[PDB]
Amino acid sequence: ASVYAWNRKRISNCVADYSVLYNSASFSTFKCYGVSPTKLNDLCFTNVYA
Amino acid sequence: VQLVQSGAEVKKPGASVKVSCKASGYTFTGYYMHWVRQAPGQGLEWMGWINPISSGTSYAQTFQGRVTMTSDTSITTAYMELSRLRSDDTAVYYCARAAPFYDFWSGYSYFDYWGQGTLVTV
Amino acid sequence: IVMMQSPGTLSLSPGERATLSCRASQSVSSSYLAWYQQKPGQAPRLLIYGASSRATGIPDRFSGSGSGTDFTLTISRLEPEDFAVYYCQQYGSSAWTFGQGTKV
Amino acid sequence: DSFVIRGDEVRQIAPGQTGKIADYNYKLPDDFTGCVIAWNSNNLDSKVGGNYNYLYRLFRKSNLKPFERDISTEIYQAGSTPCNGVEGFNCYFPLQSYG
Repeated sequence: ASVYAWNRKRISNCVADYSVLYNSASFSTFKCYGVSPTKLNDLCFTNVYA
Repeated sequence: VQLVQSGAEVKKPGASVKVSCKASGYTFTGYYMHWVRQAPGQGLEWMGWINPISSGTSYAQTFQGRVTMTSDTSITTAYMELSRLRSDDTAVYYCARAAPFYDFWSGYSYFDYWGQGTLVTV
Repeated sequence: IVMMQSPGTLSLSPGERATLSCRASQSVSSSYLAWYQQKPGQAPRLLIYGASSRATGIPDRFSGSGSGTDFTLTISRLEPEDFAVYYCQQYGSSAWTFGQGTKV
Repeated sequence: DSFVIRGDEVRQIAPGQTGKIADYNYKLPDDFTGCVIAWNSNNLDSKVGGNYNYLYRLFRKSNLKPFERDISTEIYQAGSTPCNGVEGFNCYFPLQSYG
């Protein structure tokens, strides 16, 4: 999507493996706020929005 | 991105051939170098690959034990040496570029750049 | 795996549309299916990867689609330069497999 | 401590940073006391065709401790299947060149 009309994907009822994304060599930026990028797989959320 | 291979070769059965491929226009060690064979009147056959950063290789069971792949990053050149050549190894040999297995968007599943085919006659 | 293309030979006029099919003996991830074009005397070049994505430098006259065991390549309008051999390619089991190819 | 990195990564050589260099190559402590000095060396460390003598760690099981120096070349397991020293699908060579 264009940034003025960004696309929101709602994610729920699933297993979220964030190490696949974090340990990827294909991303130039991966900045986490309010949470450690290496503790994500130990956490549970009520929803994730992408 | 350019891939430039050596010229055509003529070998007798039992001989070995080494086909080179000089790469440019990209980070040499950032990609796998694959070799693909095409016998006259036939389709494309994957032989194997080398990963220049470590010179790790993998070969198709068809060529495994006969083909050795090497590389030299200082001249960004890959090599494929096929030993114990048989008459049915007459083919055009291509070098081709593909992403490494760690590519998120599966750029390793296909070959995006190809060099000019090098004919080897046996 | 076996990748089987059809028809072996495709014949139609320039300016018309052509459809090329590739069938797999087993399901293939769309992300692992690619199409290549080989002109006589030339090395193969990538046209489509990931079943449907065009490679850089490829005209929008080329498109791909499909899933599972049935994939196609479509040329909306054929130009003189499109009358070449096309291949489908699959990745899996740490190996790369090509179809037999079809001639347009 | 002397080393070569690419321009964009210079920002990672600091306290409280993350990234491939900060996490897998050269880590500075949050209470670091010292000075980080860098300069462009394009006229020394670059060559035509690419200089592949400068490597960095791209994959690691975990982040480095401050001033930890990991120089192993063991194959990185990205998946759930043991690599047994052989790179391939979900088995990566941990280093990469800047070129």
